[PDB]
Amino acid sequence: PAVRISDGNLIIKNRTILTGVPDNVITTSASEAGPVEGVFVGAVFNKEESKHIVPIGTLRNSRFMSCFRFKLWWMAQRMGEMGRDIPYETQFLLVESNKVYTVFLPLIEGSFRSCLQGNVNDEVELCLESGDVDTKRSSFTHSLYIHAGTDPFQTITDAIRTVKLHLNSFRQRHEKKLPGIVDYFGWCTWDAFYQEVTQEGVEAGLKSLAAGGTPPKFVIIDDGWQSVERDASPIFRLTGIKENEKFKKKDDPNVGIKNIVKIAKEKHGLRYVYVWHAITGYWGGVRPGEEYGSVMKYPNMSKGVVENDPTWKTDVMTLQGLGLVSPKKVYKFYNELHSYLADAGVDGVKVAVQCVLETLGGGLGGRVELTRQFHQALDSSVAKNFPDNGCIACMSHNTDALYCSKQAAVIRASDDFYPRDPVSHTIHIASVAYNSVFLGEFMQPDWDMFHSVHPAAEYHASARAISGGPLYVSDSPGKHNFELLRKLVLPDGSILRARLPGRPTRDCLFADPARDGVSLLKIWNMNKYTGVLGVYNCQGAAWSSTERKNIFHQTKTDSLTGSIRGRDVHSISEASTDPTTWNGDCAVYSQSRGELIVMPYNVSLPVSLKIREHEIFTVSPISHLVDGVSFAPIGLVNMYNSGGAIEGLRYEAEKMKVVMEVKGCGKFGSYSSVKPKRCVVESNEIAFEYDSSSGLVTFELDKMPIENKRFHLIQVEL
Ligand SMILES: OC[C@H]1O[C@H](OC[C@@H]2O[C@H](O[C@]3(CO)O[C@H](CO)[C@H](O)[C@@H]3O)[C@H](O)[C@@H](O)[C@@H]2O)[C@@H](O)[C@H](O)[C@@H]1O
Repeated sequence: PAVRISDGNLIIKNRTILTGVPDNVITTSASEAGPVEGVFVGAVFNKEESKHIVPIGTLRNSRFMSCFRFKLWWMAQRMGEMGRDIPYETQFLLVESNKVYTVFLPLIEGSFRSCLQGNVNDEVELCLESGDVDTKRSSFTHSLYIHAGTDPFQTITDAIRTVKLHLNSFRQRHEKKLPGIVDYFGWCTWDAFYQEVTQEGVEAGLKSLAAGGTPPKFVIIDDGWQSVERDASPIFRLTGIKENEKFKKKDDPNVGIKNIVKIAKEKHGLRYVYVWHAITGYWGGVRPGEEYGSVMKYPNMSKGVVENDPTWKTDVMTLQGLGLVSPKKVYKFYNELHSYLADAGVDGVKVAVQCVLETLGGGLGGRVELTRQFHQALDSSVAKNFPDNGCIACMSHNTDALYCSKQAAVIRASDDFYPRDPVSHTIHIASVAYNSVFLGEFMQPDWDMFHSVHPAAEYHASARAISGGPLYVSDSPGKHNFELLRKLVLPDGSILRARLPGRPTRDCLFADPARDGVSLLKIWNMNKYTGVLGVYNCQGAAWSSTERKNIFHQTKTDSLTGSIRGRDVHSISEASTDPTTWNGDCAVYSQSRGELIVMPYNVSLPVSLKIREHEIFTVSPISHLVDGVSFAPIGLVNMYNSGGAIEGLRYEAEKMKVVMEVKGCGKFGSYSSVKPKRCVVESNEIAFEYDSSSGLVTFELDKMPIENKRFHLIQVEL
């Protein structure tokens, strides 16, 4: 077929990937769909137990990259050559045999959830768990899926499709409705006030940002608005669905969060208002009580999580427990909550603490069946009450939840932005890129909030710009960098969102740019008519396998050199108006240096960077109109994702004309191999500059497109 087991070996296009597959491991190419290009894998065991480890075979001398849970809530990256290097809790694994790429998807099957892990003998072990000592099983047929192909990202997509067609319990990213917040700049209260947020806090924040010319059009009222109590650092539990004191106008206390929602929308011009809540109500769940059938439960410890995060064994939540709402009443709980919120004008929720459900499998059906039931009810309640699909999933990097991700369309792709922890910044940019390789198959990644005023602001902000996801800050009011923010946000609060999850280049997939001391991390994305490439140095910090937390670690040179090729933007062909006849030549524009460079296909351009430095490049395919006349739009050169502005593009070779639809305002740049005769913006000739040495054509779009008539129409005549 292409992937087979014969002898005791796993073979993929005649390369031996695994040796010593034990005889009880069985393959099958049947879903109901039904023949299938890769292979499903499970095993038969002697006894009917609620857990199994089972070697799959022995990995040696094949580069792999993995996404593995280093906390319960979150994944990050790990590269190796050998089985022993594969961490506990590995949820996805990609393997390069050297040309050919292979993906391993441990899956949910019935009431069980797989992940991978390695042992010291270099075996890849599958780990099946029901997370409920009463749900037990002896055989498994479809608990890992393996599939190969020649394009690493296409390989991943095809494999997720195939898993989707087996399970029918989720939708791929591209098939879900994104909520409208992804198109606008936002503000999150969380880093501004933490749990001490108030409604006066909210207003001040929306005011200062609008003052500086970059207005948020959404806001996330983060953890802090809910009514909660300790029992009587002890844990808080939800006492009501309605807002605490800080969100009732100080005058008519019967008016609640409706007040701040109105202030934000009518007074400060926001389109969307989102609020935070745990999947379980609050951190300690809901106060035990017959209303929602709430009952104290204690997180069960699974071996792999505890192995990577030892501190989870003594977390507030583990030791003090949570009031878990009953599955029978969980819809009721979310509907009552969300109906209150929505009928107050709230458009969406940011749903945190999602992974706990896996630990509360209790006597309730297990990790998979309880995660399902809660997610089914959350969705129903979201589709009823926030029907722009206003769900942001946070702290949910388990396959329990990803494989029943049917509706929700936006996922935080890492652990939090930490303004005060200097260790975190490089790790953030790496965890976000690597997890988006796999998380972006399901939901649109969210690179999380950041500070415009921070030593690492431009580092974080460039990443946000090229992430594909919502762009927001969590600034405290008045502490803003609007020179910075205008590179991301147009006068009306819109952004230049790229189309895909921001991901590492083919080049970077198997080299760990946090740990190897040698490579720069290159992130790629696409717009309609350009690509875009971020280059970062994210070296010298990472999750330690020994210390089991984020540490700094030693780094040899200060400055690393890599290189950039147009083809590093993996899908750059899609931006060409004529892919059949395109030679591969790209206009590359260094957004930070201000320089335009023509890059023939093949040709490299070196890039040097110290730790925490970055460079963003817009990559536009060059169109050859006639011999000597070549063109490629850049977009808005003083914005990070400059190419996000070009909504339309057409070449008229017969008349020597480029016609463009450009959104936004500010300086517009293009590469032209000859000086233009004219540039025209809405039927009016305009002033432009040309640098004959580089090709750079430049003029000013002075104002936002007028109307109600969304784009500037620009003709360039050559
Ligand atoms: O609480 C609001 C915040 O929750 C989401 O997750 C934060 C999570 O909490 C843990 O971080 C710490 C540990 O003490 O708890 C608070 C956050 O409540 C601190 O900021 C600490 O860093 C945990 O270690 C984290 O891994 C976890 O992400 C977060 O996604 C949202 O930002 C939300 O505002």
